[PDB]
Amino acid sequence: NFPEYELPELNTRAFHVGAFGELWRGRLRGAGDLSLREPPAADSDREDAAVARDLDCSLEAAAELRAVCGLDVIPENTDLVTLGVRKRFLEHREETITIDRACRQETFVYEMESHAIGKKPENSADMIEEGELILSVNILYPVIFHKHKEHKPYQTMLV
DNA sequence: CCGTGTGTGTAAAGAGTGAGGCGTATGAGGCTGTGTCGGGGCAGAGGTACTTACCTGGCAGGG
Repeated sequence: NFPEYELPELNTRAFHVGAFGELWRGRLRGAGDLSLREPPAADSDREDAAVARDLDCSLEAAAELRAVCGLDVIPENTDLVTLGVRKRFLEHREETITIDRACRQETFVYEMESHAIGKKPENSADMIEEGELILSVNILYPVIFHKHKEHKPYQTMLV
């Protein structure tokens, strides 16, 4: 069913997860990203033909769309708003801490986040199929420290 | 040249107060009634200069 909200940013109405996955899979059949294959002059012609077919334009139109819409390092200058605050934070930290080395608690949550993403199965027979509906549940750690009533710790699992 | 002895980041506890919203409880209002008791008037004992008049002390005689 629909994931329709129940509250503005805290809840939604109870919905069947299977029907939700089915709706997503149906509305993405044959025109969806459900391939799960990593990215790789002859192919340019095929791409132009596909663009022409999908957008109802000529081959020359597809070629010029491809050409014009083409894709278009630390120090900065010529500031903007957010680049301004970034540069200021960086210079402040420069007059600040002498050991730039990344904190051991940021690296922890980072590595836990990217522990095993982008690691394909070595069997390739149990690999999940398309539309497998990952639910990112987070289990609340039990209250085993006083500080765990205040800010409720939790561990996230990709069920 | 590899031991070790001290520093440092930065969010993680550890308290340490403090704050805010919400939900339940309370109240106030006539109403009407009935026992009662402090109460609150209620009056009540009960305790500036000059002049004239009057009083006092004294010494005097009298008997």
